[PDB]
Amino acid sequence: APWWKSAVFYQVYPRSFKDTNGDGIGDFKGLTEKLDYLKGLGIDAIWINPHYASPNTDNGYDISDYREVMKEYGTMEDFDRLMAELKKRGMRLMVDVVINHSSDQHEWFKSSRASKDNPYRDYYFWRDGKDGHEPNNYPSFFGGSAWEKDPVTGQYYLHYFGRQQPDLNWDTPKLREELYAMLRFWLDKGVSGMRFDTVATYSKTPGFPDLTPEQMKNFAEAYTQGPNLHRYLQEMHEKVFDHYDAVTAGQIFGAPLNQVPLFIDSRRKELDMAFTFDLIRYDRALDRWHTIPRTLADFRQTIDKVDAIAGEYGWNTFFLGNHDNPRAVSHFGDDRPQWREASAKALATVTLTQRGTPFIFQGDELGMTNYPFKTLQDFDDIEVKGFFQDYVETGKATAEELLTNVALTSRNNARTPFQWDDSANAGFTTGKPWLKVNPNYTEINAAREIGDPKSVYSFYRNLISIRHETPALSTGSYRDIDPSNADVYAYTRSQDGETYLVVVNFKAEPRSFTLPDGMHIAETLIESSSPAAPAAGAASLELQPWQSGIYKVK
Ligand SMILES: [Ca+2]
Repeated sequence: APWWKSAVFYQVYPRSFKDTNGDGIGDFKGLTEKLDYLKGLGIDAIWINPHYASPNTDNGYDISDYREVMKEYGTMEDFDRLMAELKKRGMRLMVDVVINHSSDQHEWFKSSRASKDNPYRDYYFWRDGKDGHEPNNYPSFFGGSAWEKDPVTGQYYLHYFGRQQPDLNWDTPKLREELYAMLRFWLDKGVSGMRFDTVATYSKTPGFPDLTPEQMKNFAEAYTQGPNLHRYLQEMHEKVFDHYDAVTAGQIFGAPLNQVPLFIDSRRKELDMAFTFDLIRYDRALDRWHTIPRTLADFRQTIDKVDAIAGEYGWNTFFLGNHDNPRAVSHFGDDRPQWREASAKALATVTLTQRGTPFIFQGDELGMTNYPFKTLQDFDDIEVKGFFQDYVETGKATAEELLTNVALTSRNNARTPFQWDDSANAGFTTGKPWLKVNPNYTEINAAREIGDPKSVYSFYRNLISIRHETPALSTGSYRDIDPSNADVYAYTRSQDGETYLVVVNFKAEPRSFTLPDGMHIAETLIESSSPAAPAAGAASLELQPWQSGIYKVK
């Protein structure tokens, strides 16, 4: 097993992690000076969100130069220092790779758009409109049509995401070669990993025919069905990742779960592991903003299916939070004062005992919660603006209805400044933060929790150590004890004759758990919200509200 199967990752959204110069935006020197903190927590590797030159219409995901560092984060020297300081700590760096699209301010697009006949025309998708409208009926994730007309040439360009995020043309060999050289630029600097943003949408459908009514309903899935997708991913592995020791992780958004093995089966020489969307969006509607009621049964059944697509040769990541989703404890736990800490601990136990490489999203180790928006403009984000364009301006929904749902689902919930201490703006900045800090920072902050052995932080820290010292908890088999149970999440992890039992009550009421026949408790490794460990030999557990536990069984 390669190092990454037993690693615990931490995701840093540098823009909201640590500001060191008072401009209100997190930067590299902030991250670097917090490495001791991350090492102390027990982190093996960090994935950072995009760190490249960008106009920031999508906070890093609209890249205007792949070979320069974003001005807000620092200089190339700062990046070099970050890597050096990670390596001194024995820690690895995974960077975000955004090559489905570039900023419209990238010099390639500026050149491409300039005329119909120039050497950069085919680095993007340019097409005549049809019948006085767009080339076809493709919608954008960020509002309106995915085609944007350019008065310079009178043709439309393709953008699945923002209008200022034109899609790169993977059908053009010279463009593919540019991407590979660019990736070598960073890999030559020693980065240890790459995460590929929307890796499944690289291939476009020949001829751009209209989406059928059915496909229009789930266009996200349709955009992942490009017929040259795996050809391209395989070429990239051959031309790039074969020549380095870096680990690769694809964000496979939109793709049906049964296709995931095509990305991660090691024999296929594409990616090493998968970020899948099934679990994190298990309670999201197809419109991507409405919530849908779900139970623990739905939660655990999704995990089981996702675990199954890995098989002997594939590998999954596991995460309950990221920069594109609401806060873990609010989303999956219960963020009310009486249950925030208890449920946050419970989800920690889950995260660090799943099969796959766990990714901890910044702030979740403190039990940070969703933000208490009012209306606009606490919601300033290109995605929400698109929801407004598609659903409110069109009369399909009111602003209150949109805001009611996006209060619960907006990715802005996960982008509020990390809560370091109880000083002004939670010690995140000495100025005014680009996004308001959650007022609960006075209670939920790192300085308070690091000194408290009962804290969510301390629990995550203890779990990370337990996972590090217990091979079965990383690479062991996974078996769900009862996929139909909507109250208590219970499963085993097993390897080399050693079996561990994980038991997590998802209700705020007492519950019981009968171990499967033949199985008894041998040792209790850890528990949360439990006044006392079970007796050695127990065939049953009595669970306090939101109790979690890890036990070795006999
Ligand atoms: Ca700054």
